[PDB]
Amino acid sequence: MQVILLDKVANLGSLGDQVNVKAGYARNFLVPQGKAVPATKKNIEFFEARRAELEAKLAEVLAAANARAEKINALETVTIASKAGDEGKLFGSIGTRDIADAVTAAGVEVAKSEVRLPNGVLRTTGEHEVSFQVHSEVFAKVIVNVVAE
Amino acid sequence: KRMRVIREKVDATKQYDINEAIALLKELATAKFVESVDVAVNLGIDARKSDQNVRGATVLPHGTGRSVRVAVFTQGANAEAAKAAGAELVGMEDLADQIKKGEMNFDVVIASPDAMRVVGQLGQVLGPRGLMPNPKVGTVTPNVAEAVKNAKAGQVRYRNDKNGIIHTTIGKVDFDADKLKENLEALLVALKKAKPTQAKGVYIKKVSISTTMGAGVAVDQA
RNA sequence: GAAGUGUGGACGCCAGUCUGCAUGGAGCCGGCCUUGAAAUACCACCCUUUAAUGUUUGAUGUUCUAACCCGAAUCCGGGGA
Repeated sequence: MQVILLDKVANLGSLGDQVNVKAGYARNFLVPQGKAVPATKKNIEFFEARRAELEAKLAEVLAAANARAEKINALETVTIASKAGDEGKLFGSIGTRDIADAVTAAGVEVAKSEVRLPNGVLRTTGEHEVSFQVHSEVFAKVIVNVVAE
Repeated sequence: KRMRVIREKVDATKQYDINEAIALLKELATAKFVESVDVAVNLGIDARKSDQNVRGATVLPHGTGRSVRVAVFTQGANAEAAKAAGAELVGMEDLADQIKKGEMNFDVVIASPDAMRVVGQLGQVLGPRGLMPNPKVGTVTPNVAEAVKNAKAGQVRYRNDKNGIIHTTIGKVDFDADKLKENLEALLVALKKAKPTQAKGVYIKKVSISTTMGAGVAVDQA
């Protein structure tokens, strides 16, 4: 039963992964639950059309984002206050969720996934340069100012 | 190694023509003396069956007469008849050891039917070189005295081994492009005419050229 | 497809030739062409050995995640392949 796995494959598989699975089992589970779609000339022409349309419609949100972020370097700093006292250090740390919620309160809609933060760097009170990941190909950075509270 | 640039020579996939085969047979000498180029081919026959075997002679392009060194193997009084005959080398089955040993200095070998089975056992060495005595070749017969005398009349016998392959010296290594191709065509023509009636399918699955050691060259019999 | 000769060089370890070089005597293509201690030519087999590189498959270890498990009314949280 050649079907197109769209859900679970590698995080996502809404591209075109045709695989022969169990017959009857897929028509009772995979399909009803919305996880895969049969691989039939009209359909392949319809779904593969989404691929072209995806790259065709694509960049307005990226081009506008980059230009929007470039404008931030004109507005500057994003002050964030947190408890501190350990000789410059804080008692805690500003995680990704705190950044996304703080940076958004500034005037930009950014998720936590877009906040590239390998390790909690925000531990001291001062000026830091956080890195962001708008896309696997597009990156950026923001200047944050940790204030002593 | 001694094969590094020898491989750049021919194209294992390409099947060169005869003229090109000899022209390409060239490009492949720069060694020592002059290797007697032979012709190896895979016949589509059944080695086991006798009616399938292929043996004969072909008048290729030198080396006949008093010069030819004859080696006779007989038994009993036949030994004396061979001596008085004029055979340079004479002896019984005992001389089969010195041959098995090394001693190869001899152009042709004649023998009697009574010692053919023991000589046949040691035919693996003389077989390919076409030195093994055979009836049709008029090499084996009671009147050995007449055989050796008749010798020096002028044939490059050919036979297919157990593997089903048959080869024979077309001449030497280089040789003017014209001369070799001239002999290759002759050998092929003599082989096709030797194809057994019962043999079905493609007789010559693949023709080529061979002797001692060298790169590879496939050719078209046509 | 310049190298070979006779007296000169190298990247993993040991020798015949080969290439863009440089040159002479050793001869022109050679080297080639019958010495006990110094010896010969063109398409497949067998140990094929050893070494290096690339690809595929299997097993083990480590890390990351959409599974899965638990807490919560929910959001969500903890854990975690």
